[PDB]
Formats: sequence, C-alpha cells, structure tokens
Amino acid sequence: VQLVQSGAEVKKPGASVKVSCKASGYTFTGYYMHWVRQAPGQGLEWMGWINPISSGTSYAQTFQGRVTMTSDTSITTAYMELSRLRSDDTAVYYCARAAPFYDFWSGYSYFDYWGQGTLVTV
Amino acid sequence: IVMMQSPGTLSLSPGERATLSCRASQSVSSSYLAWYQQKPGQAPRLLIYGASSRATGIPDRFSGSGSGTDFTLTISRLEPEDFAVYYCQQYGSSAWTFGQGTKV
Repeated sequence: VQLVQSGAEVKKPGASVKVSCKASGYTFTGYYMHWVRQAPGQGLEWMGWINPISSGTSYAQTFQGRVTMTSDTSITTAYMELSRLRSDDTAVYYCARAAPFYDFWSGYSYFDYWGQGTLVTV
Repeated sequence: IVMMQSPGTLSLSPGERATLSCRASQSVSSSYLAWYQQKPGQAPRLLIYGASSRATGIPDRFSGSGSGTDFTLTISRLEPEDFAVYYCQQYGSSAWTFGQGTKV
C-alpha cells in the first residue's frame, strides 16, 4: 500500500489549494480516504473523508464550508481542495487510508496508511 | 471529546522501558482507541489499534492497553528510532480526534 501526495504549495490568503493523493497497492474504492492537517508545532487534526465508490464525503465542522473533497477512480487519486485560505492554514496535509464504516472489525476508527505530507504555506 | 496525553515530554535511556498515557474526557471503546508514531520529517504511522492490537510491521516491543478513559502505550525496550512523537487517537460521533502528542 502506497499513498503519494503532490509537492509543496505556496499560496496567498484568499487563494485555494488542491492537494492530490495517488493511491496504489490496494482496491481504491474499498477504503475511505481521509485528510489530516498538521500545523507547525501542532498535533494532528482530522479534516474529513471521501468514499471513492460514491464520492460521498463528511467534513469536520472546522473545515466544513471551506474544504471540498473529490476523487477519480480511473487514476486512483483523491483530492482535497481548501478554499479561502488563511494564514493559519499553513500546515502539512496528509492523506490517510481507513476502512469504510461497514467494516466489521472497526477498521474505520483508525488510519492504517499515510502518505508523505504535503506542505502548504499561506 | 478531548484526548489528554501525558507527560508532554518523556525522557529516558535507550534499552529502558517507557509508558505513555492517554486520558479521555469521556469513555472510549477499546476498538476506537489507536496510537501513532511520528518520526522527525516523517508522516505518522499506526502502531496500535483497538487499544492493544499491533499494526502490521510493528515490533512486539510495542504494546497497548486500557479501557474507558485510561489508555497506555508501552515500549518495553527503547531503540534510537523510538525517540519520536506519539499520538493517541479516538473515534466517535462520526469524528476522529487526536491527542496533543508526547515526545519521547
């Protein structure tokens, strides 16, 4: 299982950033793709997830209304677009894999695979 | 929910044992408690899930335990690679919450 994210981005306040995450080594649509933010000197914050099979999403209240998650199964890639960027959106953004909610053994409760973080500076 | 890790910083010799604590503001099912290890310059990786179950590729030097509002991560023998930041994570109410992390 590999998760490969896009390179670092530098944006201005009010701009939007779209971070990609290319998945391989597993059935793409069999897992949820989560995004987790890590601001410098801070801990990990969950942003939301997308379910590639349905393109269904759920967002953390913190980012709801600013973050849009999409995916394209033909290239097994997930995307996270964070709009109206603020200076405090400077962070390393990770994509992470977790089981879907129908997983019997609660594999959805945790993130078993992470990509290399993508740094976005605002 | 609030996830509280302690101590913020832990320091001891290689070859020794370390215990990392994580406390919850409310009861957490063991199935919903996980631990991660984030080395300097690297993404977080899963160590423990379901409170006590090791993730694939994780040495048996790592173990987890606990229930309710009190969980721990134990490193029976610390190696140079183990001196990283560890996080506890909870799932519930359709949300994923991380602790502030502790540095070993």
